[PDB]
Amino acid sequence: DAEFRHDSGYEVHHQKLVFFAQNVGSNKGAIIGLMVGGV
Amino acid sequence: DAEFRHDSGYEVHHQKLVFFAQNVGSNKGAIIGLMVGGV
Amino acid sequence: DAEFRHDSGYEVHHQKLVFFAQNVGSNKGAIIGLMVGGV
Amino acid sequence: DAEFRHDSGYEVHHQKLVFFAQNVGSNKGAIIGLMVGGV
Amino acid sequence: DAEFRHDSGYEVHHQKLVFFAQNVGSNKGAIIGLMVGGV
Repeated sequence: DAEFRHDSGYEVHHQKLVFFAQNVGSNKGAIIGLMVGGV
Repeated sequence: DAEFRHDSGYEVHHQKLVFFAQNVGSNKGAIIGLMVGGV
Repeated sequence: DAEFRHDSGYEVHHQKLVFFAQNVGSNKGAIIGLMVGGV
Repeated sequence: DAEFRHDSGYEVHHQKLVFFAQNVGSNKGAIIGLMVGGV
Repeated sequence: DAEFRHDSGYEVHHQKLVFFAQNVGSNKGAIIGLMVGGV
């Protein structure tokens, strides 16, 4: 399996008035935001 | 399997007034936002 | 498996008025935001 | 498995008015933000 | 497994008005922010 074999693009411009934010370049796994119950 | 074998494009412009945000370039797995019940 | 075999791009521009933020380049695992219940 | 085999890019520009922030280059494991319940 | 085999990039520019911050280059393990309950 091959992915992004050459140049790519991604960006977010002029963000404001945020409460919860999560920025990740690469994530080889799991991402969790707001959790209440126990694991 | 081959994907994005050459140049690509992606972006978000002029974001404002957000509560919950999650930005990821590449995610080889799972993504979770708002969760209440336990895993 | 091969990924991002060449140049790439990612960025966030002009962020303001944030409460909770999490920025990661590479994450080979799990990411947690707001958690209340015990693990 | 091969990832980011060549140049890459990532950045955050002009951040202000933050309460909780977490910046990581590489994270081969887990990341926790706000936790209340015991582990 | 191979990652970041060549040049890379990451930075945060002009940060201000922060309460809790955590900056890490590489983290081969776990990261904790605000914790209340005992481990």
